[PDB]
Amino acid sequence: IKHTEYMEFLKSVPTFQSLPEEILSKLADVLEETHYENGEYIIRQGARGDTFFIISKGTVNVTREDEDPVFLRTLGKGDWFGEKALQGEDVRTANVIAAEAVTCLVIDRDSFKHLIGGLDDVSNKAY
Ligand SMILES: Nc1ncnc2c1ncn2[C@@H]1O[C@@H]2COP(=O)(O)O[C@H]2[C@H]1O
Repeated sequence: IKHTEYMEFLKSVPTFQSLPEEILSKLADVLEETHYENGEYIIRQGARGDTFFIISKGTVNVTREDEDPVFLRTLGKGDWFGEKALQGEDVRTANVIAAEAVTCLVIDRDSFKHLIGGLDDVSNKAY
């Protein structure tokens, strides 16, 4: 049941909407569904990371020391984050904190580097 749910969800995300269905299937098989509550750190700035996150429920706040924290933006269902530590250096460039009950579909580096990393929408992500 979860497998089909994951594939339908991934398809609905514009970044992933055009992937071959077998690649979507592989992603659905390797991802880990992870749950957070309000105020829980998902990512800390300056940590070293190896995971990519797709939000399937809730919202998160992104902040950065750029010594007090500054608010960058809020991300929500269908948005994703954590790609910068998978591009070149592995350092996290911002904090990501749950703003309510959150579900993320988590993709590790082993799968990301084959199935997602070649996507321009991810590799050339502007901000
Ligand atoms: N200015 C910003 N606005 C929104 N998201 C950001 C910003 N800077 C970094 N991020 C996201 O926060 C993530 C923190 O970990 P990564 O650097 O791996 O990937 C980062 C991006 O997904």
